[PDB]
Amino acid sequence: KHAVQERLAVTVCINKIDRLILELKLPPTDAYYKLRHIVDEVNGLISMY
Amino acid sequence: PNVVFIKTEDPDLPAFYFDPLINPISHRHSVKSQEPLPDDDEEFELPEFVEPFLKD
Amino acid sequence: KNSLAYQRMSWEALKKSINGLINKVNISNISIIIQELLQENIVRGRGLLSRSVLQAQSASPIFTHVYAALVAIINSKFPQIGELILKRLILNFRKGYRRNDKQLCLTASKFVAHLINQNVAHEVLCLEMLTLLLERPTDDSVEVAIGFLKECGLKLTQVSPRGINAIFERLRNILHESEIDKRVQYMIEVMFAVRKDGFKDHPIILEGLDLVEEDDQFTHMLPLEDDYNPEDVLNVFKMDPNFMENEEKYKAIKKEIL
Repeated sequence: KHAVQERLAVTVCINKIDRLILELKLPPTDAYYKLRHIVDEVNGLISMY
Repeated sequence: PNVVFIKTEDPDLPAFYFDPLINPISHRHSVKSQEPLPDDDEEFELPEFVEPFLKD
Repeated sequence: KNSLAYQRMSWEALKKSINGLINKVNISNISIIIQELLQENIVRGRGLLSRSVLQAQSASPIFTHVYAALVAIINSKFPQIGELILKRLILNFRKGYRRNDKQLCLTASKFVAHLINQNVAHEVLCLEMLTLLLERPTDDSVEVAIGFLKECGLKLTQVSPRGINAIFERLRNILHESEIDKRVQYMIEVMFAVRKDGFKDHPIILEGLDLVEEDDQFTHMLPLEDDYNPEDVLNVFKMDPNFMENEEKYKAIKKEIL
């Protein structure tokens, strides 16, 4: 929200990806599901602002 | 950051194995999205030397 | 003559009374109504018994479980009876779906979900029903699978959680990479709601809909696209030269069966 209201460039780095593999134990398809989800949520929210 | 490492019951079911313990993802949204999607039928093709980097 | 008029009076008064007991059967009258449906020879009119059961489970979204308890009572004992009813409800479900009848499909699918939770219906046909429901999910078939799963998400997940995880993957991808609207979006949300709720709003069978013991039951597997039949013309009666022989036989079966 703050970055939109001040019109900057918009970069996103999803980090800490072992937390899906060793910590979460998520098979790859549903792993992709969660990744797509984070992406679609943040994108819809930027669409909000 | 709370760690969530889920104990298994048996050795049997695979290492990666979605267990009921995790909450079912079911991510919902609007009409989800579309992309700058580079349709095929223009062309693209994989010189069959590479592989998904390890499948063996 | 006399025997003819007797078979006709049998068919008439018998079928009328059996349909009365069909619409009368309660939960505080489950074993009572089933033993009255036995005090009358329900197998002599096995076709119209399947027909009364089907009529109840179709026209009553709220007495499908009661018609089902009757079906389980009579099906652990005479499996062919609930079997004709099962082939019938499969005919009615494929009727509603393949003719685009939402209400018919929903009636028959509620009947089949009651059967699957009572353990008179096998899990491969439930899987095929979920799969042919979710193949090209639009509002209607998405709600059809989800409505089936509203009651039968428990039994499939408890006998084969494989089907539950498969349903979750298929529903999530068909509704999360495809062009569906708030209907199927919130429908997937409801599906996940039951899932995460642990089937606590709708367990297998409320008190009195499953009392038959572990292996004393009958889950016969007649699937969806298998060319089954209704065999429902037995809803119209038929003349009987072996009326006395088969009468002593079936009255002896009901006496030996209680």
